[PDB]
Amino acid sequence: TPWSGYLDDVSAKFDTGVDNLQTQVTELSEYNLYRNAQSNTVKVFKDIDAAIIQNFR
Amino acid sequence: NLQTQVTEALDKLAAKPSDPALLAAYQSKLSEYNLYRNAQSNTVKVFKDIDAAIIQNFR
Amino acid sequence: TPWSGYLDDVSAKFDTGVDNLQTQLSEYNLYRNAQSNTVKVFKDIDAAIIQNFR
Amino acid sequence: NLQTQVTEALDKLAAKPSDPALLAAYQSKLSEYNLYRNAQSNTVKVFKDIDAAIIQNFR
Amino acid sequence: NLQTQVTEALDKLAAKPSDPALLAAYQSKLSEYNLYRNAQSNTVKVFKDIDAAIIQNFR
Amino acid sequence: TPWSGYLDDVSAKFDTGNLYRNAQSNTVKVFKDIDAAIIQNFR
Amino acid sequence: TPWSGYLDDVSAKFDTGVDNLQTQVTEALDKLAAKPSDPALLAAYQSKLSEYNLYRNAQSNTVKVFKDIDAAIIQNFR
Amino acid sequence: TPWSGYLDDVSAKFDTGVLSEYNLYRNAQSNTVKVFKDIDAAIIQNFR
Amino acid sequence: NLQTQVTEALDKLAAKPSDPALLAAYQSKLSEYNLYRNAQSNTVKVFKDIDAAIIQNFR
Amino acid sequence: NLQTQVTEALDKLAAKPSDPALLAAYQSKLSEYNLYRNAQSNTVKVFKDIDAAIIQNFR
Amino acid sequence: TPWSGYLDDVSAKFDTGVLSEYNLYRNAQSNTVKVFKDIDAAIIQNFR
Amino acid sequence: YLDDVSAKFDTGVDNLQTQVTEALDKLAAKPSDPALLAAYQSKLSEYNLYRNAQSNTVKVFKDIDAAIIQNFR
Amino acid sequence: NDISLIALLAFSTLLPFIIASGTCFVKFSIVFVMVRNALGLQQIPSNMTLNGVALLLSMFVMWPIMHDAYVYFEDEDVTFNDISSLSKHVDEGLDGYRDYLIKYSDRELVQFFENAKPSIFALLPAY
Amino acid sequence: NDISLIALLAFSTLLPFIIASGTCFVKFSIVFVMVRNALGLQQIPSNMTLNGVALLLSMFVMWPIMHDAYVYF
Amino acid sequence: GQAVNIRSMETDIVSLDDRLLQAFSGSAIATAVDKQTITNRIEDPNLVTDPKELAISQEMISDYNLYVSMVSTLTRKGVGAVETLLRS
Amino acid sequence: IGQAVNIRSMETDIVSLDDRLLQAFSGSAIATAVDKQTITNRIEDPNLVTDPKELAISQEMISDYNLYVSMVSTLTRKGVGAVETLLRS
Amino acid sequence: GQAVNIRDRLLQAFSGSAIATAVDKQTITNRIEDPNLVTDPKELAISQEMISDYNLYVSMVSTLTRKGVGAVETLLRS
Amino acid sequence: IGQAVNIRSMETDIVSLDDRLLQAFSGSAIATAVDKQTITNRIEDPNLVTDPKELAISQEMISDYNLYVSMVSTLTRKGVGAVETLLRS
Amino acid sequence: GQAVNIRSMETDIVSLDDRLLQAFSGSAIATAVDKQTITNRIEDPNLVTDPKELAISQEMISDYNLYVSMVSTLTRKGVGAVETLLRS
Amino acid sequence: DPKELAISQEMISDYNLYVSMVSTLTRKGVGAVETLLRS
Amino acid sequence: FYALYFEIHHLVASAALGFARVAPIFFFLPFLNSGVLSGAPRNAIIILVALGVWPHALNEAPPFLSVAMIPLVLQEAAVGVMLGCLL
Amino acid sequence: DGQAIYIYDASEMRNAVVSLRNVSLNEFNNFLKRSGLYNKNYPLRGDNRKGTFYVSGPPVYVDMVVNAATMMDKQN
Amino acid sequence: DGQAIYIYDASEMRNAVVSLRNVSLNEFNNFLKRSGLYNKNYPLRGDNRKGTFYVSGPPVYVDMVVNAATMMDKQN
Repeated sequence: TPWSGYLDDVSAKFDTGVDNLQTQVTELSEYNLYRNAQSNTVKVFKDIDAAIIQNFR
Repeated sequence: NLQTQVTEALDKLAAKPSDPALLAAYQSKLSEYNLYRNAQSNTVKVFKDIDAAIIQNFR
Repeated sequence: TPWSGYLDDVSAKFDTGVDNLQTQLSEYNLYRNAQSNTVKVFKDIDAAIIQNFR
Repeated sequence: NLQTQVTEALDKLAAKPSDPALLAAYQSKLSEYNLYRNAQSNTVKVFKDIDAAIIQNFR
Repeated sequence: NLQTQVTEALDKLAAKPSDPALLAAYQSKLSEYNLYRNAQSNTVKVFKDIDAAIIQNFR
Repeated sequence: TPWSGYLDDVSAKFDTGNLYRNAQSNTVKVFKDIDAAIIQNFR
Repeated sequence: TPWSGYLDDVSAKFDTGVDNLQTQVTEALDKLAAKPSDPALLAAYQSKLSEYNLYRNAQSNTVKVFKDIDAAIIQNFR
Repeated sequence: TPWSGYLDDVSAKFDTGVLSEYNLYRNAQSNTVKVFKDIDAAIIQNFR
Repeated sequence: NLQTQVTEALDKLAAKPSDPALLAAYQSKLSEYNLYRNAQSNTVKVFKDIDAAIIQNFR
Repeated sequence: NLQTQVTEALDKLAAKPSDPALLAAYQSKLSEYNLYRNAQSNTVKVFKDIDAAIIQNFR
Repeated sequence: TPWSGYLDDVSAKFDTGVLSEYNLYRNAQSNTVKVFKDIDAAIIQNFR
Repeated sequence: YLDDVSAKFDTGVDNLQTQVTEALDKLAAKPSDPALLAAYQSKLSEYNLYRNAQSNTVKVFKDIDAAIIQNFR
Repeated sequence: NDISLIALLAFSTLLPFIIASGTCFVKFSIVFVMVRNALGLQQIPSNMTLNGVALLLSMFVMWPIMHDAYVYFEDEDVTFNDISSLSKHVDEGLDGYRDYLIKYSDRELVQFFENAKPSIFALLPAY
Repeated sequence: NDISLIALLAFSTLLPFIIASGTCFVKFSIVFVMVRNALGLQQIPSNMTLNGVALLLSMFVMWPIMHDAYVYF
Repeated sequence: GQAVNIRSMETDIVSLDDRLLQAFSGSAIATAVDKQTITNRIEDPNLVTDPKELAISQEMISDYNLYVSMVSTLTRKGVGAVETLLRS
Repeated sequence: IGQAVNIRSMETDIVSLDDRLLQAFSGSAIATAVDKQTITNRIEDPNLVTDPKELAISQEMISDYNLYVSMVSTLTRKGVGAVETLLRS
Repeated sequence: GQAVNIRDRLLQAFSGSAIATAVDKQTITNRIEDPNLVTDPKELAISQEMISDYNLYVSMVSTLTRKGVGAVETLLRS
Repeated sequence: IGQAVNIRSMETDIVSLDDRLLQAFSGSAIATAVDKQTITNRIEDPNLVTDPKELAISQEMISDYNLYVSMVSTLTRKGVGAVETLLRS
Repeated sequence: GQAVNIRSMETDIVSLDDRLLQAFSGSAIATAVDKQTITNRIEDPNLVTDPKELAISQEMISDYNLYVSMVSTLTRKGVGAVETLLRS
Repeated sequence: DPKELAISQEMISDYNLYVSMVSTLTRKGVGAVETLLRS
Repeated sequence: FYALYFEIHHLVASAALGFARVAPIFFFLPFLNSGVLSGAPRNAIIILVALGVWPHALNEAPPFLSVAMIPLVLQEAAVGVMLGCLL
Repeated sequence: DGQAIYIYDASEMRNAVVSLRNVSLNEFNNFLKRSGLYNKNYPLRGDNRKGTFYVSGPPVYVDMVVNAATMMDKQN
Repeated sequence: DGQAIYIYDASEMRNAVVSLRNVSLNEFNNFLKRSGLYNKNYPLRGDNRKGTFYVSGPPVYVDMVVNAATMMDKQN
């Protein structure tokens, strides 16, 4: 099956939340900060669970 | 029920990733959920450790 | 309930402290720089106690 | 079968290491596999440790 | 009573976020409360761990 | 063989599209940090 | 044999995904440094260095993410 | 009684020193306290 | 014989400590040697500990 | 006694925050005190750790 | 006597070595001391 | 051994520590030449790579020996 | 899975008392020293040895019922989704031992004890 | 200086086998088992307490010898 | 969809050993399913991402671990009491 | 958020040592049940865990809860260990 | 190209468990002397299992031998 | 900076044994009680925590308290174990 | 320069104690002057601003750290070897 | 040093196991003579 | 500094065979048996007596190394019970 | 079930209640009548066009209806 | 319940209270009346157009009302 996790759901929300922002920059600070906070938030979601997998044992 | 109001603020920033007031409130939300989750993770761990300490002492 | 907490209070303190700064550029730049700074401070000073629990 | 779609997304980024959507999806893949591998390591480890504790008790 | 004059300097910068002397005094306040809080957190921890070490020794 | 990147492609849209040298020299440093900070968020 | 590992796999996977960036930035360094005022040459090498900096940091931080998981296994050996 | 600390004192060396004279005045004053702030964060980590 | 081909790559970076390709390959060498050395140290350790457990059981 | 000649160069820059030679010497003082202070903190820590390790071994 | 380390000696090499001349003389000066700063700030984290 | 992994960087370059000193002797001699600023930035930036690639390899070799010694017990 | 290992380890711990009481070893080691007291010798042939010759004999005859315990329990057909059939499964595993105790114990004493097909826990002192 | 603590803890671990051999506890323990055996009593007076009463006299004599070691060291 | 089974089955016991044996089967069936349902939660890689279902899978380990550790040491004491009285 | 304290610690006579121990057990199980439900209601209210001042308070209630039950565990362990050596003799 | 080939009970038990611990010792020995297999994570995980069941095997036959010879002394002293 | 020292140690011959141990116990309990206050009021005083001159001293005293009480713990444990190995037999 | 004595002839000893006492006095004076010779290196300011002297003192810190723990576990194992014989 | 400490890492541990093995056999060795003399 | 650990480590191996030689004299003698001597200080005596009488030099390596060890113990016990029945 | 005759005793009857999302009860009953597994003695109790229902019978009939309902609703 | 007759003694009756969010009691009583699981001896006690009610009966009737009531709010 084509599999997607919750981290991918977060990154996909920046793809489905925009309508034509992926097309109209080809067709700039908007694309600067929209990709900035996307990586910063997926970094936070990368980190928040990683303390819990260590707290397993 | 914290995850509901987590899951209700990301989509309006997804539809408008240029509103300055919204990302300030969204960051104020998501760091607060960051403070909640590891607090629950650290607090169940001591309750495991002290319950394991009794059988390690009495074994 | 819609729960609000202390970081929501300190982030709204930047907005509700001024009257109409959100509706009326160098002022709003440093005003964001201090608003974004103080939440980086406040997310660290508690998280040191979070790792300092166990 | 996660390692298959791990080993299939690095090569298109290898051919094009400047696409902004692709390396964002690649990091969203690879950090998630990072979250998967130590989770499997930590979960087999406890199943070893509690099984070693029984022979430690009964020896 | 440190938290009082912590909670007393944020409101004048909130009402007037452009005075250069005030944000200098506000940053000079908040970093000192930053130095105080983790000092208290680090100092209770040693008193817990060394108290746990005695029962770890005598068990 | 002529290898291409997509930072080679955005130069190719600038060729095939003194202010031209000021628009391109800034947008090439837009990618130079956006795609550098994304891979710096690995660790 | 000159032996290769999995970390040499992923690093040379970047080096086979790219083809000529180790010498094409030298040819644009040949070009722009000859006459250092041409607008079609300033952006030429400035378009070569940008992909060289992104590609070299991409081949670097991947190494650390593929390191620390294998550190976590060997830490979980005992 | 308002308590004073050392970061107040080093900023009290700076505040009594007095338009480009006033805006290069907040230039170095931002630098000195931000560089003085991290010198003890390592040591205060270094109790444990 | 891994330490030989470790010790043959340090000298060209010593003569040229500014080549970007060489330090990338050197880090690709040295982190893999880091993964090799503690693996051998941790694996001899279990073969000692389980050998000590038999005489601990039978003493 | 380094902190004395730290505390003696800031006041003349306070009286003249536009002399270019003074902030060069002041930064050369204050960064050097930065290099001294973390050196003392880092050097007492190992002397604590190796002294704690022996009792950790012998307990 | 004032105690002069190596970074005091390199600032003494800038001072004792002697508008657009004098400003760029500081422009090269304010960065070289931060360069000498962080190189010894790289050894110091590697003690622990 | 640990002196030799340090000394391979002092042997691998001939006299770079003196080459930077004579360079900044020329910089304090005549601080107004563009080829002298560019030569100084090309000679100064090689040093921070040199000493941080001196201190990081001994840092990673330190914990490797620390992993060896602690697995005695 | 982990309940099977604690149950086998509990059998290895209890094994001296089961062979001391439950099996036919008591018929051997009693009547061996009965001959020594019949002859009148006190320390000849030094009953540490005579317990050995009583143990190899009692183990030689108990071992075939013990071999039945393997071939019933080392198989892979133990997965029963309902817990009562698995309970009756391990009831039928010990059925050869229970049948042996029934063969060698008196009838009415067992039903007096389980007055408190019969339980293995009740016939054990009656054997 | 640090390994003086190693010499102290290593002396500390081997302590009761020195009390098992070096001191005069060996005179009290033997004669107290002998006064139990000569009376014909086997188990009583429960020699776990007879080790204690034989130990307390030996400590009562050995204390001035061992006390000068602390003030000297 | 979901599905629960409302009817629980029961059987009569007459002796004392079967009361132990139904605890033996109830613990072997408890540990055999709880060794598996957290591994199926780990092997499904959508379940290893969300912190909500990470925190419930965090506490299911501690529920399994304290239970099997409790039944180990109670049985160690239970056979220790048969050990000492017969050694005397 | 508005509190109350009770000031009477009553005294009932013990009729035996067994009558004493039942009070000492019931007096300690209430304190260990209440403090753990205090720290849970502190956590489950999320506005208490986001403030800096209340966190060192919850740190203190954690470290006291760990030290209390560990001190009664090792003491009861050495107590029954003191019983076992005398009974072995 | 990869290839594949296809093919007193105490006196057979001790001989059966004799090389059963030897080949599992050696297969993780040349697993760890081969440096390609210790760098890959999913080869590290199956070696982590291969260590752990190795530990449970020789500890199980250790303690079960100990209680096996532990049942003879009490009956023999009687 | 205020210091004080007493120089002549009290010393005599007591054939009594327990009171020397009582003086050793009280001398250790008071010296470990005065310093837990001295480090605590150094840490709650907000002037001392900000000064880098005072901070170098503050890291020292927490190590001197740490190594001291851990030394008495390990010496006593070997001490009470040494009497255990002779009396348990 | 440095010195090496060439002939380490086995001076036969009446017991092993004089050898242990000379090894203990041979190394207590060693580590006592090391604990000074790196601390005074830190305490002089001219020694610590030079990176060249600084990584030398980093080196001697890594030697002094690795040394005492190599003597520590070696004697803890020696005591652990002798007590398992003497316990019996 | 990574190869020299590793070969001394085995060299300490195997000789420590050998000295414990030779001492446990001496204890069961003379203890078997003790019980056979009590017979 | 490896030989300092090896000198005590060759000794503790040499005393085990020294224990196996002189242990069944402490069972035979009337003023040294287990009826007259306790359990706790017995095994301290039997080790250091054989350490004071062991014939080879202590710092040297013992020649015991993997020759034939289980029958060597039955040699030293058989000569020990011989010396017991003569003494 | 068209192939064999299973016989249980009366104290082994188990029951369950399931909930379907995107498949109706009348369509599942038209599947059971299409296949032949429809049993008029132990029918399905629920509303005729809704999503939740109740089933009770022998343990081979209940585990069949549950395993085909939660694998048919996931496919649609 | 339409297929079997269950019998328990009087000391086994269970109680339960359950609050529905997006369905009424009069809409749930139609699910019990139309499907045939209605029982006039142990009805549902509550207000007719609300969410909260009270049940008490045999342990197979109580577990069916709770499990079939909390499975409708996930569908509506």
